[PDB]
Amino acid sequence: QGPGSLVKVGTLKKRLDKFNEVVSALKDGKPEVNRQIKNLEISIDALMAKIKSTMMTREQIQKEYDALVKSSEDLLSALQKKKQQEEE
Repeated sequence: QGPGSLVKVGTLKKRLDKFNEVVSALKDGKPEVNRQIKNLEISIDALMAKIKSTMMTREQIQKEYDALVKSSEDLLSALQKKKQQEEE
């Protein structure tokens, strides 16, 4: 038995940490970031526990991955406007 699809989930988790760093160097709009970044970290972690504690279909993981891509994508765009704004 092996991870298989879990690998993808872990990859995103890494992307999450990356956002934390970029956001850590911002110091602006922490509530909104830690809030979204939080539900996402939980989202990804949720799947993992679902992958080992349930026979989750790879298809379900693909879309869920998209759900993270949509929320994550918006986070970056939001961060950009944040840093460039230089004002909370």
